[PDB]
Amino acid sequence: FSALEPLVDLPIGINITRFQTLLALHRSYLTPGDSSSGWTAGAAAYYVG
Amino acid sequence: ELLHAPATVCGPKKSTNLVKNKCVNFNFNGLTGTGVLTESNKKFLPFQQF
Repeated sequence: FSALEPLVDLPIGINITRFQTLLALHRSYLTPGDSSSGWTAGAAAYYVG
Repeated sequence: ELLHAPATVCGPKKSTNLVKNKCVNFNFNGLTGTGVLTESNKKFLPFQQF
């Protein structure tokens, strides 16, 4: 059990109905180097409620 | 322009001095009442105001 602090607030005023999460590509020399097939996922896992 | 978005361009708000141990009318950032203000020993969390 752990409660969440209020952090920050923004008076944007826009309407949001959808969202998407960004990620980082762990590109290295072992990969071919092209954008399509030269990416490594790394280690990561996230949950959505 | 008074559109539906929340207002963000407001004028400055004046402040007075702080007096303690007397019956005064106070207005602490929108909280209005009457009472005697004295120093306290409670410790709030850094985001709590009342």
